[PDB]
Amino acid sequence: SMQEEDTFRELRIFLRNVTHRLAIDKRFRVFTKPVDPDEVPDYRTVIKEPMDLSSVISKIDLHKYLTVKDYLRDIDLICSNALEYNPDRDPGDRLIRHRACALRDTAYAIIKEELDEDFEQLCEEIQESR
Ligand SMILES: O=C(c1ccco1)N1CCN(C(=O)C2CC2)CC1
Ligand SMILES: O=C(c1ccco1)N1CCN(C(=O)C2CC2)CC1
Repeated sequence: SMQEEDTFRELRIFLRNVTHRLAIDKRFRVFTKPVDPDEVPDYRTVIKEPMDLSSVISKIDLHKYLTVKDYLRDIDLICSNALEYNPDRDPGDRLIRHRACALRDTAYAIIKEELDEDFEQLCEEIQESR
């Protein structure tokens, strides 16, 4: 229905706003673009499904997310990739992991405060019906 297409349009507006607020935070600059294969040629041998905030924007506009649960799976993948590739005790790995955990926690906190639970439940029930 037109009413259901309006629901998914409102979801996309919400997701673009959250993603922009993450992408302008100086702590999260390292997560804004894909890892450069020329600088880190080993990255794509270890990390099987790369993800970053520019790719998340592209996926919103492709209509890949029908629920906020769909979106948070990709935020969780950005974080888990960083914890997997950078697991060591040295300061450079520890700084990346602290920033990855802060990206995940900040996304969840914005969504807890600003996403209505009944709006998310409506999105889930339309998705289930298709
Ligand atoms: O090895 C490097 C690197 C980049 C330039 C020179 O070395 N990196 C940084 C980028 N990496 C990430 O995991 C970023 C968190 C997304 C992988 C580690
Ligand atoms: O579906 C929702 C939601 C957000 C706002 C209204 O409904 N979310 C957030 C809360 N979630 C968590 O896993 C919490 C970290 C434990 C699951 C996805």
